[PDB]
Amino acid sequence: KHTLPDLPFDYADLEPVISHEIMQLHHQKHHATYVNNLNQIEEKLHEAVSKGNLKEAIALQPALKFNGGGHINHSIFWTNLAKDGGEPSKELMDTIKRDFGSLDNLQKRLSDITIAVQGSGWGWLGYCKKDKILKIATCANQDPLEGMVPLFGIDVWEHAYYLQYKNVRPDYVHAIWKIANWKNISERFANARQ
Amino acid sequence: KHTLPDLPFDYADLEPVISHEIMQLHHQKHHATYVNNLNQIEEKLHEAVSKGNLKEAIALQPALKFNGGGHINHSIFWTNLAKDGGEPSKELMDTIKRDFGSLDNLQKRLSDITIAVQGSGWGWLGYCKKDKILKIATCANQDPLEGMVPLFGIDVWEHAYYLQYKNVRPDYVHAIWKIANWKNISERFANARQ
Amino acid sequence: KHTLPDLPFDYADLEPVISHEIMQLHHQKHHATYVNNLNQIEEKLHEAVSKGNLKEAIALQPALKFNGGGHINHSIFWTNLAKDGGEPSKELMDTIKRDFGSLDNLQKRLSDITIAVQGSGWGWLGYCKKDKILKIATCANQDPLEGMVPLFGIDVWEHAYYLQYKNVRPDYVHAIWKIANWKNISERFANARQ
Amino acid sequence: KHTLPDLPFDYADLEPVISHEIMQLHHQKHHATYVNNLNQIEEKLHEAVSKGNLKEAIALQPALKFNGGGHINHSIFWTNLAKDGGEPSKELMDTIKRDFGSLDNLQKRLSDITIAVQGSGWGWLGYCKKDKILKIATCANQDPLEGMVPLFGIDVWEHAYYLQYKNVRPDYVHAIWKIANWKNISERFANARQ
Ligand SMILES: [Mn+2]
Ligand SMILES: [Mn+2]
Ligand SMILES: [Mn+2]
Ligand SMILES: [Mn+2]
Repeated sequence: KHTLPDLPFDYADLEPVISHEIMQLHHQKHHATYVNNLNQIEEKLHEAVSKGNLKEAIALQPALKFNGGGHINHSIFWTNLAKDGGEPSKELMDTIKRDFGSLDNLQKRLSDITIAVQGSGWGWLGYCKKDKILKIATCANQDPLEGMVPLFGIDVWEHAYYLQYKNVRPDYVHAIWKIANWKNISERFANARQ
Repeated sequence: KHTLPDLPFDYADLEPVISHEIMQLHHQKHHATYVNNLNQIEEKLHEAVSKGNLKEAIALQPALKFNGGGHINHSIFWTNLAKDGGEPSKELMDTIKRDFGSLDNLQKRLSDITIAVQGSGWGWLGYCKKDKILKIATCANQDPLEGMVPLFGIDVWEHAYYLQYKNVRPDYVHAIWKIANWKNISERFANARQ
Repeated sequence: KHTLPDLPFDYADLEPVISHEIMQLHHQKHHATYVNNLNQIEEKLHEAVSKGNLKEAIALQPALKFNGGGHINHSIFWTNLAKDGGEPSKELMDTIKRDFGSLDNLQKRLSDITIAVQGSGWGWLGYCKKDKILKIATCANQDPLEGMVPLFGIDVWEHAYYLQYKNVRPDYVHAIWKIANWKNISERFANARQ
Repeated sequence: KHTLPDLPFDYADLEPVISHEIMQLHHQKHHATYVNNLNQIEEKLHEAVSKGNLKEAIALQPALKFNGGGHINHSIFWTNLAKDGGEPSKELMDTIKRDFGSLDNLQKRLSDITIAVQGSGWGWLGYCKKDKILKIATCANQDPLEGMVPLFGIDVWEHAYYLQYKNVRPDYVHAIWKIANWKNISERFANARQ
């Protein structure tokens, strides 16, 4: 069955960018809930598809996307954050420069579209293997990033920031770059590019 | 495995309301395609679920809804049409009166929302089991009617009428009532109330 | 220009169901922001429609719905809450009983669909003037309730509850009934029914 | 006020790729209807905005997008078709090579996503001004291409092909390249790069 992954750091390790209380809730409550609900849904969807219970299989779809996406998104997110993440790899910086001009332009552009999400969602830097270029995108709710390989995600559900930042989502999006785990992001870029 | 159901009548049996050229293409090409694609998609979905490949399983959802819905919707539609439909059962008629005032009012209201569908989709009379009332709704593309039991569907994809009616969708929607299979609709209503 | 309405009570008056800090942020920051953005958008949409700038008018639509809906929804919401709201009017209780069986069934049913909103949104009790019945519905993000007259709304964006309830949205939805302004709700029902 | 533009050719001028019966219905009935409904909807929207009736203005958005998009899309489409299109300009061809490898690759990729549209909609070649690259996309129903400049559109509403091609959408999508107006597409590209 799907399981809640341990964080690769302690709950207070991202302070003062993301508080201990947020990390604890986000991991132990929000991500846990997705995982718990997903396992129930997965089991039902396996049942319905095996039996060709079509109307049921279709009805279960929103819940599998939401909870399964929730598990996917948060699992990537935890690996994408670090107290000391490093800097992009030489290859990744080179590609950032090619596709966005500079790391600064990428940060502004991804920060901007992420800030602009209406309601709950995620911003993503990804790598598109067909056109062989970095792209940025947003996703609603827990919809997983599709059509490109995820490299770095920014969660902008209110629960990702509210206890600390309250309504000031832009400050959280801007500050998250301070704890971007460029080691992990650079590894994901290398793997997407093999 | 899913199969294309035989029509319960011959291809020319609904003339002059729906042409035999339409019925043939609609069943032998359009429905058949949904069935053929459904079987493939269901196989791929069962594999993704068996492998625990969550992203892959989520990515197949639109195709399962579209082709699976296509199969559901058209399967119902063929049973909902007849040269000699009869009239609503007494219990269905009394319920049509309780919930819409008259059959006339129901036909007008459902015809109007069906005609108003933007793009491809369907109009439905359904029965809501929680509130024990008849309701009308539309669905986009091949999305199946959910949240109530389907009783009578009107397909307003352009392939359902264009060869005969061209752009004049309203003439098709108004005419289809003449071949509504009230025997089947009444049986579906009875089943929905069990 | 659209303006932020004053609350009909002081910021701490809904304690212990909704905290002073939440009321203050929700009103002075979140609702204010919708209003400020709406006025900018409204002015641009007036410009584009007057000039027949069609592609621009269409592009502005999501922002008008989001901010304009935000203004609509929160304006109703503040009037819907009270330290001592009273009980439903005789007419409204009678209708609740007819359409839902009891006030308890209505509360459970609306609470349930509201709890189930994926991401950000609202739950609503409304009155449908065509079929002359109470209904319940949900809306995504700030989409306004359409097709029926709003009577009572429950905001389930995370900002509506998080500082106090954290992840436990169900407790907030259940507790909000304690501060439902049945005087206001009963007035809205009478007005919808004239 | 919006008006139905004259076609830049006679109704039979695209045979055998698109029939004169199609061209006539498509322009005189389908496009004309979008134009007629657009003018009415725009008038209603201007009234709602003038009156400050926010709910009413928001409620008219789907109709403005659908009819307004309908007008935009078909207006472009007529200019995008010709018996004697010519060939891409040298700058457009060099850019097609830079962004897709070859014209062959572009035609295949756009044809495939266009064929894959579920229900009614459109395939587009566009130019993205931020990243100064060509891109391909699809749009649902009459949603206009947004976020990039439209260069070449393929209508895959069933009314665009059904009378000639019936269910065989792929034959229509593959054939339309033979009447793509590269003079117009090249002019649109040049304008997009200004
Ligand atoms: Mn989260
Ligand atoms: Mn059909
Ligand atoms: Mn709110
Ligand atoms: Mn068209």
